[PDB]
Amino acid sequence: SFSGYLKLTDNVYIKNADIVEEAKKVKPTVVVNAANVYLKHGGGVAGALNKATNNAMQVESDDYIATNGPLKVGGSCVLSGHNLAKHCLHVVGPNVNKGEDIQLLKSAYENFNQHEVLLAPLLSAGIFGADPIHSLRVCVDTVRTNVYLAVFDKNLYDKLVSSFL
Ligand SMILES: O=C(Nc1cnc2[nH]ncc2c1)c1ccncc1Cl
Repeated sequence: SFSGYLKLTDNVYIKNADIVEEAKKVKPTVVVNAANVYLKHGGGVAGALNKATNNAMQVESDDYIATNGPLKVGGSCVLSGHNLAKHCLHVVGPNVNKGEDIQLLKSAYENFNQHEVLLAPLLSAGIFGADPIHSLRVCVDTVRTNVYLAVFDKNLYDKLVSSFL
């Protein structure tokens, strides 16, 4: 169902797209959220995905945290995808702006290997403060399942493709 993606490797694909609009169109089995440990979906990709669910993602997430406690940096949980996907895989990449360890980015991408196909953003990019070129390199070298990356910013998309090794 994914269309218009540039193939980077055997299993990694990329497109300049808004992941909310992509999720509404494709209705994938799994959409990845760029989550934090508290599942507080305030801004970035998480704020956008939650807004698109009319805050239902945040209501479900607050119940999950009340029962289970916070996730680990590098960890994940599977929740509903609401109106966007069958499931949302909430993945916590390190937040460099909070001083978190960038070596946890590979552990974060390992969560994707539990799902055959995913629609995802680049982990730890955007407001999480990591270099998106590094994030794409770790993604290609860690994920073995089929990943469709949506990059919101056109200028960043072009730089990611042009500099891809
Ligand atoms: O907020 C939106 N997009 C958005 C914003 N900021 C982002 N950062 N990273 C991804 C992303 C996406 C939006 C646009 C159109 N329809 C629904 C929504 Cl919820």
